[PDB]
Amino acid sequence: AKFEDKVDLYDDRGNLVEEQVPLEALSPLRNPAIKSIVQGIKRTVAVNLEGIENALKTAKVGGPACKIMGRELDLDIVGNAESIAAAAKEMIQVTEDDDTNVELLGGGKRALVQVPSARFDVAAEYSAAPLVTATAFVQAIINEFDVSMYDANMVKAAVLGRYPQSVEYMGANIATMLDIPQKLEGPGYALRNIMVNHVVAATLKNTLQAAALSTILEQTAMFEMGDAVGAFERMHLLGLAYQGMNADNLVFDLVKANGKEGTVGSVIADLVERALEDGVIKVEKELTDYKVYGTDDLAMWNAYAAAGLMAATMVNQGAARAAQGVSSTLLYYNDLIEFETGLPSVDFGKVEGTAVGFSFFSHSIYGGGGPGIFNGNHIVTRHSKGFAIPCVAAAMALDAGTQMFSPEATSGLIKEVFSQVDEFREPLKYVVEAAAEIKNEI
Amino acid sequence: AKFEDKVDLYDDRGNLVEEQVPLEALSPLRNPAIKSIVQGIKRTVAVNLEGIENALKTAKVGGPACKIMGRELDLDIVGNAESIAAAAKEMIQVTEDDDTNVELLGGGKRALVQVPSARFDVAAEYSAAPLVTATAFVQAIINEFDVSMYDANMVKAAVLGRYPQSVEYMGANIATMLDIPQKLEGPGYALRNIMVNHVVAATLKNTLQAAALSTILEQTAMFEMGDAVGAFERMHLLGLAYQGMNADNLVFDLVKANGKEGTVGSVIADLVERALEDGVIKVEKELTDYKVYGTDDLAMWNAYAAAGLMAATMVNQGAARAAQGVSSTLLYYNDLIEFETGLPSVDFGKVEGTAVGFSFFSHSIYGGGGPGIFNGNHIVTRHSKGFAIPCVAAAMALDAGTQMFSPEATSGLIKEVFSQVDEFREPLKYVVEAAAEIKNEI
Amino acid sequence: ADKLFINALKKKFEESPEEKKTTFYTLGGWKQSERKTEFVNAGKEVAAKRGIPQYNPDIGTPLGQRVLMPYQVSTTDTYVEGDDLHFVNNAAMQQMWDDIRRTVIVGLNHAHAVIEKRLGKEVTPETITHYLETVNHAMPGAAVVQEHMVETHPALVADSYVKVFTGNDEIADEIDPAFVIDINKQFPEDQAETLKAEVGDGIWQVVRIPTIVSRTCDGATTSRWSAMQIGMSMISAYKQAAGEAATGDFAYAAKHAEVIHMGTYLPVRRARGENEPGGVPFGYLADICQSSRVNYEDPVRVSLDVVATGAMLYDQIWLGSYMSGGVGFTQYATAAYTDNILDDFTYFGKEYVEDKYGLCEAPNNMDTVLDVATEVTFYGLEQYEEYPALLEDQFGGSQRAAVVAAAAGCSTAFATGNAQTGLSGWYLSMYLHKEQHSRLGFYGYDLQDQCGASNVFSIRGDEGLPLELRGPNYPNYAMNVGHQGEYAGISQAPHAARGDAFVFNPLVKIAFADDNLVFDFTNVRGEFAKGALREFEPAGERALITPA
Amino acid sequence: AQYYPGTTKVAQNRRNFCNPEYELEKLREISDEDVVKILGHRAPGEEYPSVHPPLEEMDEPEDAIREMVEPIDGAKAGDRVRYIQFTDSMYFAPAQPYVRSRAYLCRYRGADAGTLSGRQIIETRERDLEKISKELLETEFFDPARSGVRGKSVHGHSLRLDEDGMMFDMLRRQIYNKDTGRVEMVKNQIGDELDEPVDLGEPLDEETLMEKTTIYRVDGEAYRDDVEAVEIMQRIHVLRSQGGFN
Ligand code: F43
Ligand code: F43
Ligand SMILES: C[C@@H](OP(=O)(O)O)[C@H](NC(=O)CCCCCCS)C(=O)O
Ligand SMILES: C[C@@H](OP(=O)(O)O)[C@H](NC(=O)CCCCCCS)C(=O)O
Ligand SMILES: O=S(=O)(O)CCS
Ligand SMILES: [K+]
Ligand SMILES: [Mg+2]
Ligand SMILES: [Mg+2]
Ligand SMILES: [Mg+2]
Ligand SMILES: [Mg+2]
Ligand SMILES: [Mg+2]
Ligand SMILES: [Mg+2]
Ligand SMILES: [Mg+2]
Repeated sequence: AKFEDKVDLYDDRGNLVEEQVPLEALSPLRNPAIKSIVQGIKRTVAVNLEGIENALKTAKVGGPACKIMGRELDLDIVGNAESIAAAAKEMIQVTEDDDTNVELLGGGKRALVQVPSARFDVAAEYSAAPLVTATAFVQAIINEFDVSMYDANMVKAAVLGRYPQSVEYMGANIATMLDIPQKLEGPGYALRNIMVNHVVAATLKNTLQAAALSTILEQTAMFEMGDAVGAFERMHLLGLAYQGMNADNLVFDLVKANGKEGTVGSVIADLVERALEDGVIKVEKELTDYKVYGTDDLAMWNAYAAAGLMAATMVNQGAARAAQGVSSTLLYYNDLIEFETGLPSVDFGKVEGTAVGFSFFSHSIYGGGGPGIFNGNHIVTRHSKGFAIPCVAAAMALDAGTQMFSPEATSGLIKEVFSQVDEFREPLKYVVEAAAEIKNEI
Repeated sequence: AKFEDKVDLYDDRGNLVEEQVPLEALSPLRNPAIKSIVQGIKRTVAVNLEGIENALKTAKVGGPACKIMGRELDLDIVGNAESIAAAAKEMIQVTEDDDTNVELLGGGKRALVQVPSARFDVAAEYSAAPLVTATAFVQAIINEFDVSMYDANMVKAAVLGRYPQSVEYMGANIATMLDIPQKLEGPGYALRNIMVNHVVAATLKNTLQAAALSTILEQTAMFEMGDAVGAFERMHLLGLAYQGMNADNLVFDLVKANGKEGTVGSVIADLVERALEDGVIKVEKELTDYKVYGTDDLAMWNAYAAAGLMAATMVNQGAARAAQGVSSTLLYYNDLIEFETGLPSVDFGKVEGTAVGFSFFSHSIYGGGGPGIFNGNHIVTRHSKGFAIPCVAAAMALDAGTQMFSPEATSGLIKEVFSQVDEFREPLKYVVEAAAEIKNEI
Repeated sequence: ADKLFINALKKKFEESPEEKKTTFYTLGGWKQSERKTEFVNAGKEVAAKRGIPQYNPDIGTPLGQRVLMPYQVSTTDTYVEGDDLHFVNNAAMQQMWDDIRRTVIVGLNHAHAVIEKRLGKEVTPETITHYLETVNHAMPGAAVVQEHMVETHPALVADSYVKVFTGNDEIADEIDPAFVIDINKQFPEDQAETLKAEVGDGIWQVVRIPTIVSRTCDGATTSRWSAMQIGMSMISAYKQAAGEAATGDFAYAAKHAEVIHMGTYLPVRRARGENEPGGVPFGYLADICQSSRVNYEDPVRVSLDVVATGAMLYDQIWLGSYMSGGVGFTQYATAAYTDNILDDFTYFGKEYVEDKYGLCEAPNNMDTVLDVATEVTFYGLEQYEEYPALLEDQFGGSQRAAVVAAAAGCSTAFATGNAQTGLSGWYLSMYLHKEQHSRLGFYGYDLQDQCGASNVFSIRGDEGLPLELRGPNYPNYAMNVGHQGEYAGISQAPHAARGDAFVFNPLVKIAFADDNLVFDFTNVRGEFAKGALREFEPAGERALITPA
Repeated sequence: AQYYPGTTKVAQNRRNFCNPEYELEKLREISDEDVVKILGHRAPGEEYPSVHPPLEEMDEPEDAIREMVEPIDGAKAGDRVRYIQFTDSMYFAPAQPYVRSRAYLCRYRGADAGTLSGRQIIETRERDLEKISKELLETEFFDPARSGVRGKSVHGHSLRLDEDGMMFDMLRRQIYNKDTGRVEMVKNQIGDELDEPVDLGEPLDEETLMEKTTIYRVDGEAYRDDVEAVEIMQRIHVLRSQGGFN
């Protein structure tokens, strides 16, 4: 191991799973469950067979309100889903019995597709998943019904939309958690361009699992971006462990202690007490009736403060059962804790700054929207290096129905397919098990 | 197994290496050497230490003609290259015995860097190569000289340029054969956005190796794009084999027979005779003193015609030792062969169309440039699905010095570093060897 | 009786149109031309005033060794030198693009759901009318909430406003009619019924931002500017806190969830935001043109009005300026909207199809493509061979290729009722023309042409698309003149023959059925002629704020 | 090789231009010096400029393709790549734009040919270009009234002929002399005045233009009546269409 730290790992009920696991057993670079999650997100596609069929029978293809009169084709795709899926699978696979999965859902209305991992090992990026899936289903539909040369272009339009006249798959009837590479705000950002509502949908609104999936994706992006290289690597790993994996049960125990009557402020007080008790901070000097705290381990202070930040979101937005105030929690947990202690807030001010913009762009005319439509690639919420978005995921998992652009509204296709995948749905379970398995190899 | 075709494989001297190799042993999806080449191109970075040092000493950072007076820093980077490179390597690697390579070249003026393959297995794309390399060298330079907090931002600007104000690494002193994901013309295009001159530089102007490397990259992209899925897969594989791998020594033998006195037309006549002799085409109909040819195997006709196309480029541009007429060869080989035979030209007209635009955009005021600045992602030359750009690489390999924007002008940093890598420099050798190895697993 | 281009040829040249010989070099070069003479004098004055040489007729080669021709704007009696059809010199052309660029369509369906379900307030025609009065004050750049706001001059932004439409007649009739695009008034009965069925109970805004702003800024400004003032007007009209959490749902709805841009953004080599010409698909361009609702008894007229719209926008402004510039591409485009030439060839093809098949009665297959496109190609090419004046008029091969293939492709689609076989006929026309004359267009003209046949019916990722969904960003089409506007005409052709109210987006069709626009989209060629004559009045000028 | 389908004189003339075993009819004699003057790239007695050093002076590594392909003489020397460009009247000039590019890549080595409606160009190494150009100028590729050597300002392929039967030229590079009935080249291909004009001989008469032309027209042989040539074009269209689909 590069680092000396060990953490105790817990399950989503707050019960111990494994003591004293080296920190790097949770690293995206080392943990095999994080690898399988990331590769799974690259290769998984939701296919809306019913959507394709409806688009074809109405000639409504190529984006919102679009329609080509005279081009309608009435094809019994959902009734023939088994044959179509099998034919697509034959084209999608590399070899028989490899890791290709094609599984019908909703009585043939949807398909889960996982394109074989070997296609990605000889690809630059991740677009093979929608592109290989789309063309396999286009060809399978044409071959199922013997669609003529003259008409087959409508099948293509119904599947993939207005691409390539549009840059995106505009009007497509397939969906992925990832978005196209051209939409990245910077190189390395692809695992950040995953809508918060998609994470919350895939984890069935389990608060800890949504926080874990979001943290995994954000902190894995931080490796791809180079932010977690060299001097910063331990900071990022400790953030992942304490804010997103409930290391040492710290998030869980802060929520337990503050959930009945607590506020953001009472969580802060408990976190500062716990950091002092653990030797993470110490009084550096006394001003007039005011203690100035210092630390000999800024990355560990940052991680403890990040656990408190997550717990403060769960307490504040959990009490309201309304996600909107996550932007306020992200701001004032940080602002208050700095004047409480004399130490820098989470991500050295970057969570607080993200929260200022996020609050503005979720309560103003100028852009943004509700919490669930943000993501680590959004211009409003890209600035903190993994320490903000997972709190938004936790807040949206706790929302009891206050949002118009809810996961039910934005992410239903993603929910139906991606929640099937155990490792997407319960990543805290699988990443902890994998870390315990490799604990003596790190 | 999926296809019954077999091919004989040769070296770049026209000697037989392995007979009766199953076609799929050359597939990007199966051949381990193509996998190694593609992962190698994702992970390899050229670092210009001398360039970083000079940018710092003059404060000339952030793009052409840019300079910040008063910000000059004089650091002995090249003189301390061994230490800097070692410190960078420690940050770049995942573990101490992995496949990370950091090798100094040019007395420490340059470094070859290959970022460990494992970072890519938990990444969405390929930008971890430049981003991890850049930060590791920025940090290693700062740490070598104890550069202050006040000055270190100049080191960052010297290494990676104006990013993130610019979307590209504008003014960077690192280079890769790939370009940023935002510049893709479509999803799946990243292995196409590799300048022809970079391929020619990496292969040291060996014509057959340049054509092979270009074909491997282009046809591998066709898999990532979905173009080589289902109906089209055999067409793409046979194109790779016959146009880029010299299958059955067809390209080689056509050049041998036409090299002394031949023209594009004489190569066409020989290819049509060979296709007839091999049973690929046959006379379908007699018009008035004119035989109309047919085929029962369009993918195979396409592949023979593609081998002829490559040979015609080698004969025509090889005789001129001037690459510009490749655009004309690509056009009139295909136009002439259709009227010679009554069969469709290579890629069913898409080479000829690519050639029309490429001719215009290499002989007009409106855009483009010389052959070496094109690539499969360029708007002018994206249209053929792998059958045009490898000929451009062959032509530029054969150019004796007629180009202003030559590989010496555009690709010197790439040449110094990427030609060190045996599988990049001599891919034909490695891909044929791997195909022969796996021949019984297909 | 006479071919439709004969009058124009007799105007241009002293010789009869069939005459093979002429005499050159006798006209005094530029001195023959009123317009060139105006330019010589203007260049002298410009150069003298600014102290830098400028237009000079003796730089380079001497224009006008042959006749510098007038052009008849097709369907009009207006004859002008081609310089009057350059977009820079033609305010109607500039305003046509401004009117598209500065328009977005923005639903009120999510917005009304947010009001009802989240604010807990009722929406009715009365509340919608109050909202519309408010947004018509705010949209041009005026305040509704804060103190000490400074605002745009109303007269500089007189062209900016918001209207709505809905397919529910009784709802439409209850909103104040000053704000309503009345589908029943603007469209003939059967088209109106089709459009109202598409829209249903949906309620959509058509927002036009100020021309002066669009000119200062870009097309990607339009949906933002629209959303800001929709947002302020939702605050004011429905009594929100002025910036609460629900405010962000209106922003997301107006900017993303229920916006329809005229054009989608472009990839980096040709980087542009939304609402630029390259993002406008061919089926939207056909829908923007309003010929369909006024000339519906004549499908040739409808189709060729769309060709004019698109040849000008796509070749002159887009390819000839955004994507290149300079002297540019005026006559590459004018060939498709002058001298009644394309009209002659396309009426021939329409009548041929009527006689052999009946409109929309031909099988939708390659047999029909081969028959119609070949016959019409040969007619068009014979006209250039029979009339040397015609060939000297459309002197560039690209111009002839585009005109002949547009007639062939439109005619094929008149026969099949399907744009895709129309497109196949366009490509077959090019192949035949190339073999007939041993030439086609400019150096790069047939890139898309040679890819063309194989890509018509492809289904692959970046190849397969119905023609209506293609546009200037379809890969093969991204570079070259003499195709894009003609493709918009082919996209329109089968729909005009079928009597369809729209080609690809019914909301776009309705959104331009509006006499409050500055350009008259019902009569594109008439407007081009009015601009050529210097008789068009554009929006966006700065005269009110600059010295008298 | 069969080159081109069809049963017209046009189709046979297209095949003859492509077939390197067909002896192009020589119609006129032009001196070497005069070819050089018409090209306009170098002055009489001027050494060939170079773009790179002679091949022999280079340290090229082993390359089997290079080794098998013999360089043209100008490539061996390092000559600049230069051009010659022609415009062909649609009123029955003998050669036409695609005819030229197709023929050039059958007949000539190391050739960059470009086709346009109003101009057709070949670019190759300078000394080789001079040898090719003599053949383009002396033979039935060229008629001095209905074809023009023009490096710029090419307008005229689609224009009416003048009263002498000459194609339009904005720069008047070729002048018909009533007194001889011959044409003289008075400017080089880019339009600069020649010290002394070059005799290009007599324009072909109408009968001979019709025997030699490669354009199809309603008033000559119509393409639509060369049904076998149309059949092959249609066949190509259909086979490309089917192939792009499946
Ligand atoms: C509706 C919002 C929420 C939102 O998303 N934007 C608003 C409104 C918007 C509108 C107001 C126009 C109108 O009245 O119709 C515009 C002009 C943007 C636009 N749509 O054109 C604007 N703000 Ni505001 N906005 C401003 C400002 C401000 C200051 C005003 C504080 C005060 O005491 O007056 C406060 C924020 C703060 O408290 O710091 C403010 C709030 C707000 N800002 C509150 C309304 C406040 C209220 O109810 O009065 N803006 C300013 O601080 C100065 C510049 C000023 C901008 C106009 C200009 O620059 O000339 C204007 C910028
Ligand atoms: C220098 C080029 C090469 C290039 O990249 N672009 C040119 C020139 C360019 C310039 C010419 C302006 C000027 O004279 O200064 C402009 C106007 C673009 C610009 N920079 O504004 C243009 N072409 Ni061109 N270009 C045209 C055309 C053509 C036709 C003209 C053939 C003929 O017989 O006259 C031929 C191609 C062909 O043979 O098919 C052509 C060639 C050429 N095109 C040759 C010059 C030909 C010559 O030497 O005379 N264009 C056309 O065919 C018609 C439309 C026309 C364009 C202007 C307009 O649309 O109004 C113009 C479009
Ligand atoms: C955030 C983002 O909006 P979206 O969330 O993408 O709708 C962005 N607007 C802005 O940044 C508004 C900037 C100017 C208005 C506020 C100035 S404080 C944009 O339109 O691209
Ligand atoms: C090719 C490309 O130019 P570059 O090679 O990127 O310089 C492109 N221009 C064009 O497509 C020119 C189109 C308009 C002029 C030619 C019309 S036929 C562009 O500027 O993005
Ligand atoms: O001569 S070119 O075809 O290159 C340009 C025509 S505008
Ligand atoms: K503008
Ligand atoms: Mg406990
Ligand atoms: Mg407490
Ligand atoms: Mg220091
Ligand atoms: Mg015989
Ligand atoms: Mg002067
Ligand atoms: Mg009006
Ligand atoms: Mg002699």
